[PDB]
Amino acid sequence: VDPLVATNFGKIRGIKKELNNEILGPVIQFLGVPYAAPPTGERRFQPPEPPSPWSDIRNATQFAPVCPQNIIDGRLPEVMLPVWFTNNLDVVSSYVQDQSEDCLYLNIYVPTERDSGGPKPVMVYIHGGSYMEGTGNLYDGSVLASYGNVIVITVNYRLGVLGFLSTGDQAAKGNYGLLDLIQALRWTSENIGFFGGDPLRITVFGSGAGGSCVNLLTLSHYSEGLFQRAIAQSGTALSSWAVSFQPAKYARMLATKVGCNVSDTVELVECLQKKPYK
Amino acid sequence: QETSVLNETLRIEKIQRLQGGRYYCKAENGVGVPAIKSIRVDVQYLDEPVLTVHQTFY
Ligand SMILES: *[C@@H]1O[C@H](CO)[C@@H](O)[C@H](O)[C@H]1NC(C)=O
Repeated sequence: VDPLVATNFGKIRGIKKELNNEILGPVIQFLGVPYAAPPTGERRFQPPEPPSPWSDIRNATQFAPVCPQNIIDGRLPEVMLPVWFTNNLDVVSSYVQDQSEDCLYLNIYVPTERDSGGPKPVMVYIHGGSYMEGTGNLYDGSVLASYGNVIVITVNYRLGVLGFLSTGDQAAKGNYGLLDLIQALRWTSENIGFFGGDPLRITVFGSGAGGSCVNLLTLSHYSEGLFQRAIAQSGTALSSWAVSFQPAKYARMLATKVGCNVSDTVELVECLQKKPYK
Repeated sequence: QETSVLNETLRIEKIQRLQGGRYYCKAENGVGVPAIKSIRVDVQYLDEPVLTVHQTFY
């Protein structure tokens, strides 16, 4: 009916969803749930910070804005993205038309029901085409959750420049997008129990660059105890496009393009932090 | 080409690519084994070159 759950950060209201299938039971959706603080201002090109609490009932009945991106045939790479994505950009475009730098939100799909009893497993989907675009909002976990009797989570992390820019030194260490994912997993571990999830059985899965993300997370000590299993579909950490080996090179090209190319890498990053994300 | 000429001299005027190949002169008289000698005629040439071009992440 009216799905309300109290988390460590406040009360959240969900929304019931019926599936177009008579055997599948309905599900509860929590859309636009903040799992970290907005990466704006001095928090741009910086690790994620925990989200701020709220005292009232926060609504989670609609997707939050997606992270900044330009997929309107803005010279995207077709060889890396899934064919279903590139062959249907008009529909895909509708999912990312509403953008904001404040985009660190996740979505939760909870089944309304089987056999063995106890806390249900949590499956966290990590999307990714080329690290520059996309959103977890494109993947409805309703059926997977309802059919398998598991909790499904989709995550939105900082993309492209905002999520991975690195100067090759301490000015900008990069991997902000990965840190958001780690932070999202942290939030899940700490709050999914309130939704009936098992933090001891968290599985991360993703396809394409999303699959690359999954493997990279398994090589980081930051993932210890966070999750227990991983599923990597058509994506690894060993492919040519999984990692950026010349971040500094591209960081300066961007800076030159926006008038921020100074000798000092620290001043360069501060200059970028003053620029509009667009 | 099917080219059997009874002549101690082989003559091909205005030779062509195809007229090239290996020729053998056979000589017999009844006494013993016929005499054979081989030679490779290697007609040479250089036609006009053809130049084509093709266009072609991101
Ligand atoms: C042999 O051929 C040459 C030219 O090919 C000709 O002048 C000559 O008369 C011929 N003689 C005989 C015996 O075949």
